[PDB]
Amino acid sequence: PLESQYQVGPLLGSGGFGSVYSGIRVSDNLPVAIKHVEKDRISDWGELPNGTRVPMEVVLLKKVSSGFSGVIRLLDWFERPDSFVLILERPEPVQDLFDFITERGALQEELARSFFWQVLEAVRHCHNCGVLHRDIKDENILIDLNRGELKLIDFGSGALLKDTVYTDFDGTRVYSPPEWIRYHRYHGRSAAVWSLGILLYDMVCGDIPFEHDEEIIRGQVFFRQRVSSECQHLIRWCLALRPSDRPTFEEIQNHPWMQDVLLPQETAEIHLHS
Ligand SMILES: Cn1c(=O)c(O)c(O)c2ccccc21
Repeated sequence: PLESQYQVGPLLGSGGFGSVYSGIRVSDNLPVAIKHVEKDRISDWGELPNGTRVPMEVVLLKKVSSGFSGVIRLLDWFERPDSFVLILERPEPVQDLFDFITERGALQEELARSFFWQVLEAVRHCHNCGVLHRDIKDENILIDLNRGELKLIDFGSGALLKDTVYTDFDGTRVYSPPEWIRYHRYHGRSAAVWSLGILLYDMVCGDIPFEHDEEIIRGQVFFRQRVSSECQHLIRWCLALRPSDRPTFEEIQNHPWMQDVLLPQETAEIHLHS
């Protein structure tokens, strides 16, 4: 155990999520991501069924880890004197949705539909497992470019799902809902749907709709790209000012714009050139 089990490669990125490196499990040459998180920079702590003091990120990841490939799986984790090291799966080749949109711009609706549908399935899986991500955005979505499969990452701002009000938040502000901005209160599912509305707009317009607090509170959506009326309708519904006016996940997935989704492999062959 320690660092005999893994060969460390290049740094893939760093930020509020820690420092993540490309790695390879020496036992079976499996591709992995090695994420280092400093103890001093961890705000939310939790406890495992076992009964050990670990970052909430570890608790949440264990709760959502299974055969379903829509969420990044935690393979192992280690504790060091001043940090925790998380071993995560790593698709190859891969590119996060932020970099993909930077390079290609606004996505064709068929592509956005496949991606958005897959994000919805991943978020539903998290909720079904009692986990709320709280930071859904393009930077936290990985694209497996050969299989056309999307994967949700970075649960470091997440929490256990509950039906009572949340009065804390440390996700991305520009994806946070008007009720958080004005009252510092939100409920899990409706806040998630709001961030999904921001994400959908982002996919079809190539940029997020709001930058300032005042724009979030006003909730007026202007489309800068040609976007179908059905897509605009869904976006505006997800971005309803009153949380109760937002659609449930079932309503989103039964929306006319969401019908006849491509399968991930069809998506890669047509749009990622597999
Ligand atoms: C699992 N994972 C992360 O948690 C992360 O924050 C990354 O930046 C990342 C990048 C590439 C591949 C996997 C990755």
